[PDB]
Amino acid sequence: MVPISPIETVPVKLKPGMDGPKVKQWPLTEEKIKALVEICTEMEKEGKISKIGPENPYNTPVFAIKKKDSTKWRKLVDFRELNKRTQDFWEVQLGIPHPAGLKKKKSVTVLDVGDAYFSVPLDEDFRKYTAFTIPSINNETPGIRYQYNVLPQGWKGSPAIFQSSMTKILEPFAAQNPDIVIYQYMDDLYVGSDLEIGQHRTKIEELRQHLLRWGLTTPDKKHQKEPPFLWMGYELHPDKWTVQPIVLPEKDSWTVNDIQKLVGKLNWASQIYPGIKVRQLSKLLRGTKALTEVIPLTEEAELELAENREILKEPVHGVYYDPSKDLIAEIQKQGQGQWTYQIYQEPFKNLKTGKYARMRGAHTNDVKQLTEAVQKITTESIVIWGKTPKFKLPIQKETWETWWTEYWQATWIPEWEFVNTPPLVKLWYQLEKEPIVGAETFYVDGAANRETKLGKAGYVTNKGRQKVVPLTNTTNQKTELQAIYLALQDSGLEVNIVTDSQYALGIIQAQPDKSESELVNQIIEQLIKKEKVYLAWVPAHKGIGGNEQVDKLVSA
Amino acid sequence: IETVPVKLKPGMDGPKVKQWPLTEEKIKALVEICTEMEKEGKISKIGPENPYNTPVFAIKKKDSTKWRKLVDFRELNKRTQDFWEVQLGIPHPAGLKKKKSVTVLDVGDAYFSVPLDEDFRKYTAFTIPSINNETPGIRYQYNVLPQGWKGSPAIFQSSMTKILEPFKKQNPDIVIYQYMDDLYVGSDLEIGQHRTKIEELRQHLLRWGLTLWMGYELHPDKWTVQPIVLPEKDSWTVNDIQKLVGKLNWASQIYPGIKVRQLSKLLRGTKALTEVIPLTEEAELELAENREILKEPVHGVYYDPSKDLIAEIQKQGQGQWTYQIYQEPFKNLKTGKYARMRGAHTNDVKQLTEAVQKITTESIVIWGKTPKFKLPIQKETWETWWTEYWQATWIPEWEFVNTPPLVKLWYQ
Ligand SMILES: NC[C@@H](NC(=O)c1ccc(-c2ccc(Cl)c(F)c2)[nH]1)c1ncc(CO)s1
Repeated sequence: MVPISPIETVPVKLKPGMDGPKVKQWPLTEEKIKALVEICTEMEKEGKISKIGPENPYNTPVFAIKKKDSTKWRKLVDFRELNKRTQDFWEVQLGIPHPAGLKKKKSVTVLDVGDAYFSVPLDEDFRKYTAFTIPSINNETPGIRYQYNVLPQGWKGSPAIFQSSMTKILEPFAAQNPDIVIYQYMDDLYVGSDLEIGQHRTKIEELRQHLLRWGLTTPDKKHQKEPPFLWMGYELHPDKWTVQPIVLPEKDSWTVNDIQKLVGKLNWASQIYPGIKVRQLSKLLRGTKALTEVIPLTEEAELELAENREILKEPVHGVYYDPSKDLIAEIQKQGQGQWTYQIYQEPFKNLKTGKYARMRGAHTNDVKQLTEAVQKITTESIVIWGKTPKFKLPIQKETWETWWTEYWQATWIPEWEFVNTPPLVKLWYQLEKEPIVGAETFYVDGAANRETKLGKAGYVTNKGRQKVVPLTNTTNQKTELQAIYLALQDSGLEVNIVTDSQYALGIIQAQPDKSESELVNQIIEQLIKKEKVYLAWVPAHKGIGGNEQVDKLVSA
Repeated sequence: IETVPVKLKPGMDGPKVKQWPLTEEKIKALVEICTEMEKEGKISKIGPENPYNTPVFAIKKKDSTKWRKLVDFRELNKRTQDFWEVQLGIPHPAGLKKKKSVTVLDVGDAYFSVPLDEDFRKYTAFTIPSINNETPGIRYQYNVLPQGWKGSPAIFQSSMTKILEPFKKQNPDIVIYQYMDDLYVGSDLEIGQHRTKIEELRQHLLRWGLTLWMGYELHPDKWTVQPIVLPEKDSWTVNDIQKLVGKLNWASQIYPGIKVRQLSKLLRGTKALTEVIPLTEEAELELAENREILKEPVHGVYYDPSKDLIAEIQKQGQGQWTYQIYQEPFKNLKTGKYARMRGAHTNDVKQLTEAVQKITTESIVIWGKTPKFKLPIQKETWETWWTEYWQATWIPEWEFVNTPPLVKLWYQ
């Protein structure tokens, strides 16, 4: 016999201040009990488990399901209360590799390590908490006791303890086989080279034996499944990948376990299919908290789900990632707060695509949306390729410079270039920095009465132009805005406006180009038509001329 | 050569903080750096029975082109048992802020000779990440004391004295202070003669090695705190007086006797904004009186080490930034202005990031503790880029400001 290198043990404790499991074995039917002793007898014959004595006081239930479409019984330990008493493990589970980040390698093999799990030893001191009882026929004997000597099915630490074990074993093979790549995700081993398939299948044997030397069993013959794989919802081919086909469900009335298996099945499509949109189906959800409630589909949605049955019609595939060439990202303003992006290295061949939806803000503008999407694509690119793509963006360099130089916040986007494909993101208006000579000065003001909700809004000016309008069902904040709207509405192309509304400055100094408040929208449309606007602020209740002889006019 | 027992505080686990994405070159550089620190016994691989994590990343420090390893120990530091066993922590030297010059010396290089308490190393866990989540992350723990942990100076505290008792006794003029992995060295000397007493200490820190090569030169006596001034004009427009009354009105929240009644009077009516208004003698009086009040400092502005320090920053444009430190609104403990030439010009976030660093240095010197920043930046933009420009081995706390203040003008 050639001896096996033993696999070093991971120490495992319970959680601070916890006993071990003490749960009754459920009453099993008679034939179920026959299958478990059958299973456990060969398992004990393999060093996997071992009988225990009448001391071991911990117990985990164990069931048996029939492997459907097969007469072979499937055993099953239920470790829930043991896991609840097991310490926490380091979790590499954070990240599922994205197909677009895989390099194109000439030859590729996947091997499923569904087995070797049970070859990886378990911490001796932790074996005795894995105890379970095989109950006996008619309860006329004691149950047959047992504990695990290797990593047990569906246990907290088993995927973590297996992964680290596997990585230790794989370091030296990789290190001395730098002409190949080996990725390590799930219980699956990804291997790949640019070697021709003869020297590729060579090193696949070599690693098989290298894994033997520790006790790990590899599918020697050709694995039934070979690339192309449909894997984790994608379809991975030798020159391309795409999403695993997923049609959208059909409903006359859409419930909430429906619109969530439709905005979910459509968020998936958008990572390779360019231009997928999901807004008029996500409003019908966040304004609802019932997993069976019905909502009819809005007028804007039933033209949108007819667009999502219109992109998901022809094959679009992603390509694989080529480190030699530059990463590009391109964005398009898609309207109504939605943004669409293509990440690629060569024209027309997309690595991946996606969308961005505006944050549920109160006011907004196009540039802060574009800026926020760049930051998403940037973090997402760092994750997938380890670098930031060069950006091609629908904004003139001159516009970006006006924006960030005058913006009150610090802002920045990485290296980028203007792509002249409309709709271009632009600055719709710009406030003056000094007062305008020759422009009429409108001192504006507003107030309402909290009880009657009634109020007034107006201006007086330097040429004696005045106005006061009465308003019903309004607030101090609403009338302060309305005052400004009036002044814009009745002024020439150039205008100085005095307000005391700290509420208004704060809205206008955020430079929105679109608003939830339709009042703000009209101010915005008034600003767009002006040639120059200087908005000055003065503090209230100082009887500041404009805002006295109009503070005394709007509260009268 | 024996460890000093460390605990966390009761009812607190170790830090379990996610590692954020790193670029390929920053991963490549952390790998080599961590492969030397493995050979030198400074760190050891760990396994998944260790649940803890603390982010790590990579930088270049000032006027050096070698990747350095930065470990954000912020969350461990919150959870680490503050060391009041023997001494109640190094008091702050009130004299350090009053010195013609202060040089900052990186002494972190010394921390790696002290062993760390084997019970406690599980708590310093960190992870080099992989691109694309392909291979699992490379996990290490610390063996020596970690640069960036608040315990490393606290524990080197006694042992750093026996290096510096020769020098402190030799130059009892000098003040010498340690925050984190930095040594702050202040003298009232002439600057040529202050540099010499520094190089004196570079070599005196080589002698101890037998049993860290450049100089950052603050000047806490070439800065002070910042008065509110009012314009001085011969003619005033209506706008000029509206800005004035606005600024006086704001400053009245700070300085009590500020009055705007006679200047406001001039703003009666509705004249054109660019129209010159003559000041009434009542209004010239009231302005002169306000100018007075603003020459005194604020009365009763006392630091209170039981409360937090807040730092607000405003972007003034053209590479100019303002800031205020305080504990209670309008009781500023320091204010200031940072300015350009420093890889600025085209990248606000580098400016903001450098500005956050200078303020935190000034803050260590004045109080030996970092303030909580209020940043005029979108969270998402800041979290994406700030590490690309960070150079210091500590990290302050921050939140984000989303409403444009009116006050930008007043501090202008
Ligand atoms: N032999 C099939 C086996 N593996 C795959 O299908 C598969 C396809 C693609 C990948 C993969 C791609 C990238 C990386 Cl980085 C990686 F680590 C793995 N794995 C199984 N999948 C699901 C099963 C449930 O029964 S079994």
